[PDB]
Amino acid sequence: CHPQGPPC
Amino acid sequence: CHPQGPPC
Amino acid sequence: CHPQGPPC
Amino acid sequence: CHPQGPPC
Amino acid sequence: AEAGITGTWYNQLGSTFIVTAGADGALTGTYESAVGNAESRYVLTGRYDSAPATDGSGTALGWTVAWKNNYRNAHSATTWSGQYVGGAEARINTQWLLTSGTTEANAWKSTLVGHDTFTKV
Amino acid sequence: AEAGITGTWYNQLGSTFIVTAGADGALTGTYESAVGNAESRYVLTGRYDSAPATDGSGTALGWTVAWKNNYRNAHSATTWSGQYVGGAEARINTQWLLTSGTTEANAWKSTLVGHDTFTKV
Amino acid sequence: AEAGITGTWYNQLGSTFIVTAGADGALTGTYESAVGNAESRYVLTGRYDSAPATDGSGTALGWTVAWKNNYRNAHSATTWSGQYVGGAEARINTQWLLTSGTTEANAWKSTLVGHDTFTKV
Amino acid sequence: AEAGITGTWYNQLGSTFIVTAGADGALTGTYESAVGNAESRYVLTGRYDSAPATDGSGTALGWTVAWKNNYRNAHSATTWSGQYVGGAEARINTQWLLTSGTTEANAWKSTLVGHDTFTKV
Repeated sequence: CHPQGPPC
Repeated sequence: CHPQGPPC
Repeated sequence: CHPQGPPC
Repeated sequence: CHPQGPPC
Repeated sequence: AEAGITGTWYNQLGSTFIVTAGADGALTGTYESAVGNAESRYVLTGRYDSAPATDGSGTALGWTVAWKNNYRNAHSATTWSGQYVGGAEARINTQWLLTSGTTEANAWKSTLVGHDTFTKV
Repeated sequence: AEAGITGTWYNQLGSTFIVTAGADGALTGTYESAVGNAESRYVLTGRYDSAPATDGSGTALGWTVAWKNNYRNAHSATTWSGQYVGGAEARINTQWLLTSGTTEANAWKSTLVGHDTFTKV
Repeated sequence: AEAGITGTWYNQLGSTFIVTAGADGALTGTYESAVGNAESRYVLTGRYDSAPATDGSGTALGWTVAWKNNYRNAHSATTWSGQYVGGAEARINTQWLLTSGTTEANAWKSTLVGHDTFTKV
Repeated sequence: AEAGITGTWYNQLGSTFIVTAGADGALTGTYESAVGNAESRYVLTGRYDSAPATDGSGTALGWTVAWKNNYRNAHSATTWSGQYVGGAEARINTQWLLTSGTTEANAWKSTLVGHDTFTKV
């Protein structure tokens, strides 16, 4: 849930 | 007017 | 061990 | 002679 | 995929391609840039990876066009890499790399990158 | 090019490919990742752009491998885009894009980029 | 650009960034991934190339976000490269590269590529 | 990293950059293309992701140079994305994207891709 993606 | 672009 | 890498 | 290349 | 891939695909910029997805992974057909004339038709060839899928994944594929036909030799080739997603609004989402033949001093600026989405409509 | 391209090419990472450059732009052959076993051999297909050249330019080419054979289905395909430079130390310098089939939530991280140089030695 | 660039920008995937374009080429601000919480805010920094333009060109720019803040360290950084086009429907069209820290055996799959469009709306 | 990153780095093509890695993720310094003259020096700015590492991973980083100084305005910017690996033969391995400001008809060929390795030597 890599910070560049949605959410997270 | 490279063949990949528009037109040509 | 994706087929593009070493080994596999 | 784009500044990223050699020389310039 | 296979049956879903075969057909005609259009992108945002006016281009068309027609491809057959053959049973053991092969893609073949032609790319036409514009105007509606034999002079903008180029051969494509690629591969796709057929998969037993339980979870709604795309099918990975790729093809190459060298920009030389009987009316034009642009001293370059483009590859597209991406995936087919079937269904109502089937699309092929791709990223592409275009390399031109250069002298070795210019090799470092030989390759453009971008992206295209193709739809059936 | 054509005659210069046909043969066996090796990269920095241990991989091999064997390709025939056929007269009207076609490239065909096989890519083998490693070990030395039928299981790492995959089909490639691509195109190259043949040019009358007066100034030492590379020949632009591209090919695709889908990573599925009879022993492995990795749900992905790689395209390489670059140019052949002939001569003493002939090389094919490329950049590549590897896309895996993903769900549409993961589509944004479907595609890796990198580069390879292949030599005859 | 400069005045046109400063503000809040949104992409297709839910992300927000706020940037100030400072007079001598500097971009500074923060990128927030999602949820609406301090934990998804990361520092950005970049540059843009200011130009006297007579023909409707975009302004070239680029910025970097390292994905480490006080609540998260994802062992990676993304750079975006593209151009601002002002006017009614101002957008920043970009391509991006995300690299993760890897061991040297995995270095070859360290870097993802893709693209984003940001709008003011 | 941090202490390891600060210093002077050279690539294969003749370019130099000098960077300071500041304690909370910041990279700042200057990129000089060639000749050995104020005219080829451009500002860089980026970020790196500092990590507690137990297994020999690279540190992910990225920086941007806009190609405008007091002697040159090339209407473009480059971002580099990659990782620092320390030790005997410390290197920063990167992939880069260079975008030029274009008209919207030429936007599709605005962005070049390639790669550089920088060493301390």
